[PDB]
Amino acid sequence: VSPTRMNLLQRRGQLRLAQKGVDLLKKKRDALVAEFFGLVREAMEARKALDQAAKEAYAALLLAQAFDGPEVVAGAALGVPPLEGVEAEVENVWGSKVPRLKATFPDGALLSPVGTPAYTLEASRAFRRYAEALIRVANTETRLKKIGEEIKKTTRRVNALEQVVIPGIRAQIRFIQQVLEQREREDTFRLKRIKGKIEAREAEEE
Amino acid sequence: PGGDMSEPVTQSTLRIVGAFWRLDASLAFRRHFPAINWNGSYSLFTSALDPWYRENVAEDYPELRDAISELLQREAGLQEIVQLVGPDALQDAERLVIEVGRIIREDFLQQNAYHEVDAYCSMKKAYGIMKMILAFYKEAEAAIKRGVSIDEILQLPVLERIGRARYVSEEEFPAYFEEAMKEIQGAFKALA
Amino acid sequence: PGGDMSEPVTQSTLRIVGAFWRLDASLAFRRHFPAINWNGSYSLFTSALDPWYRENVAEDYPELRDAISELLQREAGLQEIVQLVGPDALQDAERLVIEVGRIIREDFLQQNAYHEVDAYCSMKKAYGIMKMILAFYKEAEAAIKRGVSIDEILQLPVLERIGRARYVSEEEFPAYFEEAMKEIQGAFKALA
Amino acid sequence: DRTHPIPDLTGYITEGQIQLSRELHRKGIYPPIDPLPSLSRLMNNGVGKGKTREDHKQVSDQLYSAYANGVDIRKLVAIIGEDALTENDRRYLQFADAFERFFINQGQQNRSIEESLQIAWALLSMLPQGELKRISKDHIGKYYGQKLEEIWGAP
Amino acid sequence: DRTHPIPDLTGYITEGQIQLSRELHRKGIYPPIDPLPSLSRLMNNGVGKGKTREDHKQVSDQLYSAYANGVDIRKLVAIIGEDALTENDRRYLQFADAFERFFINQGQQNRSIEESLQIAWALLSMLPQGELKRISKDHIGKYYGQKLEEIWG
Amino acid sequence: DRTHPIPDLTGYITEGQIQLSRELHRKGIYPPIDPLPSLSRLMNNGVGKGKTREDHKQVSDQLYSAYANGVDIRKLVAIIGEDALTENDRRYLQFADAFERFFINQGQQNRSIEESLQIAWALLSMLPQGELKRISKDHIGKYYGQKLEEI
Amino acid sequence: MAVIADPETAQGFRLAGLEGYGASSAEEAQSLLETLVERGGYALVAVDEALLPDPERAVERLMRGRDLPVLLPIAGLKEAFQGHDVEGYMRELVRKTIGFDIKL
Repeated sequence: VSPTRMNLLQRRGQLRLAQKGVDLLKKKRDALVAEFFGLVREAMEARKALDQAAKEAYAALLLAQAFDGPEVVAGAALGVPPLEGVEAEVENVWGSKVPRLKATFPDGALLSPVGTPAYTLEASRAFRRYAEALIRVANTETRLKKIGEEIKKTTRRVNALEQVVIPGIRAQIRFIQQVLEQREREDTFRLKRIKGKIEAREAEEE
Repeated sequence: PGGDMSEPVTQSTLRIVGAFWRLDASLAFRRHFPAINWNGSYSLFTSALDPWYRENVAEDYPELRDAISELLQREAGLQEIVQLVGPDALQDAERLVIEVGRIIREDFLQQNAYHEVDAYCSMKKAYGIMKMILAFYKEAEAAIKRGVSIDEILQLPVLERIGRARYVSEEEFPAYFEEAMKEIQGAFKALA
Repeated sequence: PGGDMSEPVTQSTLRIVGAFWRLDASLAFRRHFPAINWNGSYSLFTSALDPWYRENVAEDYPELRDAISELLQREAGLQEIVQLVGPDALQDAERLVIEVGRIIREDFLQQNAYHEVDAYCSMKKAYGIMKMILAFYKEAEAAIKRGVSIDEILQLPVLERIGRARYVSEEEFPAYFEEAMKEIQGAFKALA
Repeated sequence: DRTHPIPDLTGYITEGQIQLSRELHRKGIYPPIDPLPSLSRLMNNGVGKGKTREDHKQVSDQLYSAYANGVDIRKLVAIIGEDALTENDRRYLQFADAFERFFINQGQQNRSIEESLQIAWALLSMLPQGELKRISKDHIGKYYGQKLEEIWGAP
Repeated sequence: DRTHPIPDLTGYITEGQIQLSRELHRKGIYPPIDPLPSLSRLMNNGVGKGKTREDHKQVSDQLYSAYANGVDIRKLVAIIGEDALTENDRRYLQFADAFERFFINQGQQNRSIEESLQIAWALLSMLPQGELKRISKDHIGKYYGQKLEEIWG
Repeated sequence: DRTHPIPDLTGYITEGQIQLSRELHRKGIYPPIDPLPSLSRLMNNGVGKGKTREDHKQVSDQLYSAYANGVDIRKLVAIIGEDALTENDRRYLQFADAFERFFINQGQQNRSIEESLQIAWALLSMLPQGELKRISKDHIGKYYGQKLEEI
Repeated sequence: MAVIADPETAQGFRLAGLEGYGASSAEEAQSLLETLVERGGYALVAVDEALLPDPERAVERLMRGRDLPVLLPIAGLKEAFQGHDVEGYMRELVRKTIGFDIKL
């Protein structure tokens, strides 16, 4: 790169901007981690709630197939169609979009809701709640993954800067400064030569 | 020599002149003329010329000029982050600052000397263009505050009029400018 | 000129001197007086002075000094984790290390030159305070092995006894240190 | 360039410096003095009780720290957004804006030390009590709370 | 080094310069002429209506604008990665690459000014109509639209 | 600065270079010699049969390869993380660490050439017999397998 | 939504309205997961840890270009009654995403 004083000043300005950018990235990462360590709390609360919901739903379903014939329960289940009620919208999180399952959940869309077995119909509500819990746990988990990747990316940027960019600009600055000092030394040597020339002229031939 | 501004001649001139029109290699390379480096240029006659501007151009010309200076300085501040992380990483208001900065660069500071119209610009024409830009910025900022998507502001047709105002003839300019102000009010009034 | 250590004067000096004491205004901003940065300071006199220590102050003074140095180094090597995550989030061992680093910094390195007594300290006072801190560290490590929560250690009454060793008189110190060692051995026995 | 001979040698011989900032000048602020790189090396000996008011050193320290925090938040909000910031950070943002607008930008007015300290306390009132970590409790009690309307009426 | 005394004084004396590029040379482009540092002072005196063609000057200006945008976007990718690029940015990158490969790179071939203008136009057609702010509307109507395939392949 | 006139002109005159590293010093390693940027230009003609023993050059080249590979993997861990490393990468990182801890860190020991070669062979034995691409099969058979039992 | 698990719970999931298939070994489970993933459809797949603790680490080679499907390790049927360390799940998850494995 061209060794000149203006180039040196521009390189130093770049170095200052790089240090400022490292501070800015660190602060962004601090915000990200502050959010991540609370979103983990939310995720664990959701996970324990889902565990409880699944336990209760399984307990409710267990006795349904005992008192009543399993074949009749299977037929009643086949009567219910596999309808769709999940709306996979996009939620903006830290500048990123993630799939949010804001399910409309139409309860009246279940064809042939009535089940011949006495207890099978009641068990449907338990599995609906279990599915809601599963959707919730998935929703929190995806965003947790996203924030993790964001923190990893930010730390990649910070390390790249502080380990590749700043030292490189330091080396460039040192090189340019050395070249300028050399030019100054050559100029001083020349000035000494010419001053000695004039002094010798005066001393010898006046 | 070399474009270096630390030469004794340039430094000696800096300490005596009242205005410094610093030219830039980056802009001239892009064929962006006059190619003046805004950050490294200055004037010292601005304060003393306010009365004349109020009398002979517009009673609020000083404030419009200062508003453009404010916007350009905001752009210059945000460009650090732009280089760090890129334009998409910024918020919408900062993106608007960047975009209005580009509008000022291309539609107000840019000027063509080989054109039969834009080679010369009167003070009132500059004032009209500046007023158009400031009005647009206020409208767009309000829209962002009311939630309009920034990508949708950049497609407003009024931007082509703001950008082509340079090439309007001096005699025709006042009508074009009145129409442009009307259209700027409309382009956001309709959205409501 | 601006703290840069790359200049010829500082480089020539450091080539010929034995001890470099790095005063830092950062420590002063943190009210850590005297403000010496133990990471960049260095002394080339310790090995030759060890025999004097074994003969005059104590046969184990070198060991306690080196242990304190290593403990400070470990406190320094945990900085990245405490930077990414808060202090409470660290596990028991790391949190013990950070708290012991704090107590070391505040009660052994710190000295108040405007105090009637703390302005001066003998090598036996330093050996005593260092032995107190290291004995506390070993007992606390054992206790955390036993499973006691770090909060209990954080509130142990021995903290006040070890923190005031600076402000005690030269003649009174020996009995105080004996009592402090007895009470350090005791205070962990009562705790489960 | 602060590394130049003239300012470097002047820094060796003199005691501090009052630094003018181009960003403030272009933003329209006069006098454009940036407190952050400014330093008065003798300020301590000329400040305090019996010369000025008792709350001068601590008010200067709090102003410095708060302004630094505010500029930091201003840089970060361009990428994370105003909502992402906590409430104390937003307080710092507003404080920095008000500091630039009312403290630094005094035009041609002649401010006595009492008027300046009044403005300083008005600016500091925006931050909550308890975030004034660098001012003694008694000083905060005596001088905290004054609203910005005292000087905002006639800036 | 363009800052060296010899090129510096020559450029202060002469009426432009054609500056070669080692980066384009390594990629195999001949003549390896980088247009951004190049310049011709007297150009405006020999181009236009009655001399070469009416669209010449505006075409050259637009080519400079687009190539500069492409170089900037390359620098942006060097720090952020292609995945973050918007559609317009990718169009500008593709324009820069096609420019280097089909306008700058010609080998040993005599291109009439008409062929060169045709190639420039086919390349500028890679960009949306509205981005051509330096070319007059009538010229855009008269020359925009032709694709690069009509010339080769 | 290796580009300073003093080291630069000395390197132009001398027949190699032994280089000390600050990383090894901050790690508390004595002597802190970094093998990778060091070199002995005349080494090839002063090791082998009748001069040390026949495994010297191959062992030296293999140690160089293993340690350089380990350092490359170590800098490769600043991207993908430990969890992403394969078995070979784990073996190479472990070898690099143990190399630093035993072959370089010798305090004030007066290691003999035979002792140093034994330590080297023990450290190499951590890596599989098939990855020692630079050592003739005979030497691997003769000296491979000894563990780091001597401490 | 689709779930792969033992045959006994597959019928229950079908009763819930989801898609269930019997799974009893790692190889067949992985093959069925590949078939489901390559089959464009629902965005979530629940996999038992007993048969495939890390389905993503096993079938990452496909969904990189299409990350629409979601893999969530669901607790196993046998482990459900006797329970499992939920705290361990998030602990190990942090270990994976940050690498410091620090918490309390």
